[PDB]
Amino acid sequence: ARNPKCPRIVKSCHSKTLDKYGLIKYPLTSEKAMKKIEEINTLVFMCDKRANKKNIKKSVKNLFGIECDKVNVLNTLNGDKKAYVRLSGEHDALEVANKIG
Amino acid sequence: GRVIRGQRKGRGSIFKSHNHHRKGAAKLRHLDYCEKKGYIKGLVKDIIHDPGRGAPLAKVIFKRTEKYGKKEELIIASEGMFTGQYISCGTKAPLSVGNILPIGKMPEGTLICNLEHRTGNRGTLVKASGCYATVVGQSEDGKKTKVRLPSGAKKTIDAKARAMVGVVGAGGRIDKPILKAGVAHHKYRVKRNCWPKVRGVAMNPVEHPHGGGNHQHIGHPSTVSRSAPAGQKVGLIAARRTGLLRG
Amino acid sequence: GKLLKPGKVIIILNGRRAGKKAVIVNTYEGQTRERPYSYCLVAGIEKHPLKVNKSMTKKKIVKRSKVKAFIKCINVNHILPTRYQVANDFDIKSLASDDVLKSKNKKKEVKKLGKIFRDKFLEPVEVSKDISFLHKKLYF
Amino acid sequence: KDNPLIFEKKKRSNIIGVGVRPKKDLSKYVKWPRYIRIQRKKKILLQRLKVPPSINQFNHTLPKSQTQDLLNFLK
Amino acid sequence: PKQITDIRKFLKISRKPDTTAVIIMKKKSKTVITKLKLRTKKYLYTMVFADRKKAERIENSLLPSLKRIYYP
RNA sequence: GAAAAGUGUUUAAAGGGGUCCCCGUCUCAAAAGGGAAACAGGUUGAUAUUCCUGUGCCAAUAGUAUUAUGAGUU
RNA sequence: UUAUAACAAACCUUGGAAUCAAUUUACUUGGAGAAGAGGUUCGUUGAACUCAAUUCAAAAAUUUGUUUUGUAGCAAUAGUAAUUCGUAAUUAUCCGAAGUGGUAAGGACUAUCCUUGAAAAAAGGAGGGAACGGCUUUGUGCUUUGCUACUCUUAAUACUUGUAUG
RNA sequence: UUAUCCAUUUAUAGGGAUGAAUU
Ligand SMILES: [Mg+2]
Ligand SMILES: [Mg+2]
Ligand SMILES: [Mg+2]
Ligand SMILES: [Mg+2]
Ligand SMILES: [Mg+2]
Ligand SMILES: [Mg+2]
Ligand SMILES: [Mg+2]
Ligand SMILES: [Mg+2]
Ligand SMILES: [Mg+2]
Ligand SMILES: [Mg+2]
Ligand SMILES: [Mg+2]
Repeated sequence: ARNPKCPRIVKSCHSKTLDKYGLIKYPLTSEKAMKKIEEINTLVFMCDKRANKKNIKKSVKNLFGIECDKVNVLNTLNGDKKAYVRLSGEHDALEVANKIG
Repeated sequence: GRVIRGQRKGRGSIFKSHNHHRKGAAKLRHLDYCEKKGYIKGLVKDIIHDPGRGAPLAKVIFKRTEKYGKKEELIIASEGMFTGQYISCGTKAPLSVGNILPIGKMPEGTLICNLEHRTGNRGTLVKASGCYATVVGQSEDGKKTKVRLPSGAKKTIDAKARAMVGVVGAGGRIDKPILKAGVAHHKYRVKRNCWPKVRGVAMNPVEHPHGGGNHQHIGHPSTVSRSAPAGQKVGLIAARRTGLLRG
Repeated sequence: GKLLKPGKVIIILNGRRAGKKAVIVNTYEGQTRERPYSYCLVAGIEKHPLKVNKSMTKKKIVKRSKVKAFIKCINVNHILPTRYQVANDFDIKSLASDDVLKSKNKKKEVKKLGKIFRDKFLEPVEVSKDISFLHKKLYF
Repeated sequence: KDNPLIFEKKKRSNIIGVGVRPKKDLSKYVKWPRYIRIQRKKKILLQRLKVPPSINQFNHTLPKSQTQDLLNFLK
Repeated sequence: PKQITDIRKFLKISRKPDTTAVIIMKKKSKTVITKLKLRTKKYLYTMVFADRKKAERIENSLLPSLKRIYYP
């Protein structure tokens, strides 16, 4: 069991680890994403390469009035994660789209 | 010149044994208090092929005297052993085919196999299919025993040294001709890559003492000294005589 | 003679009671449309008294030596009869009743049998070899 | 209690090479670490060899009581 | 997907509160056959009735908080 | 072995399982060997056993307390 | 565990086999128990079979007869081919026999080998009999005293514990 | 024999007279 008289390294700086702002970067337009928004209430977000599904969900919860049933993700060949977020039935992605912009 | 085929073998690369399918090493029991002072009986639970060998194995199960559990040995099967036979091992064992006894306790003439040359060696001599040794005498001093190995050689061993009464299974396997090259192929395919043997005399000089010539002939005496080096030791090594054996 | 006389102890060889030792109570040997085989009717022990030390306390010993019994009609070809006979140490007619094999409260009967067995084990007598044999679980 | 058959054990067990044996201490057989084993062996070696007189004279070490008395005096 | 044959069992299932939806289907037989499906959290239980009136009666019987889906 | 490297239990005080005993080198090596579980239909300009509708399946699911579900024992 | 059916095996009971018998394309098998008679199981398969339901009528403490359904559920709501009607909706169809033996898989076997044809994670089963109710009170986890809902078991629900589903 | 060397095993009882076997 450790009992160091002082800790070795103490990062006093504000955390570098990615917050909501930084994790999730921006929604996608593109005809595909628009279609998704219209038809099956799935919002498409470009996110950081090092976002997990859990993390993305958390971000979405924090950044917007969104509850997400399921999140699929993929790594784009442009070095971004694209997260397809299916909203719970209580919410209309269209309305939330409008709210965001 | 080049490195001869023989020399290549020692580096063991492709010339290692084909060890993969083998069932394990064939060994007698560890030399416990039981086997030294009395007898232990085990069941031959199954008799099995061990690939690269010519002699079938017997998986014999013993009960461990110092912890509750069954443990398996791999014995070489003497002819006449069978599944569900009891095999007994120890100083005070009875003299039956299959059983494992110190050579001191077998009268002359008895036929044995899996013989330890030193006590505890887990059995080392007379293992090949068909082979057996003979107890030829025990000295009035006790202690040592005289045995005659399949070669013909007579050797003196400790009487405490263990052995297995009977002859090794799969006898006469050499009686049947291999006939086909392929059957030899299959034989060595399970042992190690020693087959085809190209003749030194069919090689070039870089490759072999015998290599080259406009004729295919060895060209120099093919009896080589004991005290030759690696690439010289090639024909009849250290040959005391040569030619059709008359004796 | 007639190997299986009422009271003889047998080893069941077949079924759920596979290696259990038991007392035959009434042999029939009459083949019928119902049971086309000579059958024996047997009262036996499923779960023997566990091993017990002098050191142990009396209640705990009693608990340990509970003996869980069973009553089963069985083909005589499935039972290995023994030399051991317990016509004496039990009133044998009292163990199993033919009629009660059919009856609803069979479990009650079984319980009673078990209790009787336990009692017998507690008071051995002088000490019969048969009873000793019955006591010991068969190890196979 | 005192019943013949409730407490009857089949304890007549031990014949050679049949059934697990009873038990022994095993101290004689335990492997021990390399160091400590060497010390043990070293001691034995020392005992065993012909020890030169001077060295030997370093292990005739008084009688115990007398030594204790001496120590007390020194105190 | 499971089939049910004991009407009583079906009723019991219906009574149980994880049964959110009923699906009631009408099928021209080779008369009007009726398939009663209950959508439980675990399984989709279905009962087939040859007899329309009986089917109707059982539908009526079904708790009025069920989320009834009339397919065709 | 000057090291670089070469060998891998050869003379080790080499992490797990139970309530001190009992096991026991580590690690990588298979996108054709071993192996928890998925199907159908629909949908896009470009993806689909991966999205949609439907229908399942597998593995988890900490404690404490209620509920119900059935067993067993009195 | 798809329910059942049918089938190659394996086993059980009964039965007691030479005038040998059963039996395969092949040989295999039998007093260490064959044939015959009745069963059990695994495996194929995955709705076969009256399979399930219902129709009513008769017999016991529930089984037989007749009929109508169900593409067994999934499942027709989906597909396909049609037919219209509108500027997406309706309808009608989807079902009775069988052969060939190309491919795959399984089965039971038989044969060859101086060739006998990986391992482990993981899982399971067995053997064994360690340990053993709960609550309340007293004394130093253990013992004594008194009362009867208990020990499991899934599922849901609630609440603290880092946010207890992928 | 104690150096050294080899073997054997879990370093498992000091020397002699086709079931089970563990708390
Ligand atoms: Mg992915
Ligand atoms: Mg040759
Ligand atoms: Mg040649
Ligand atoms: Mg040439
Ligand atoms: Mg040369
Ligand atoms: Mg030439
Ligand atoms: Mg020539
Ligand atoms: Mg790996
Ligand atoms: Mg694979
Ligand atoms: Mg494409
Ligand atoms: Mg249609």
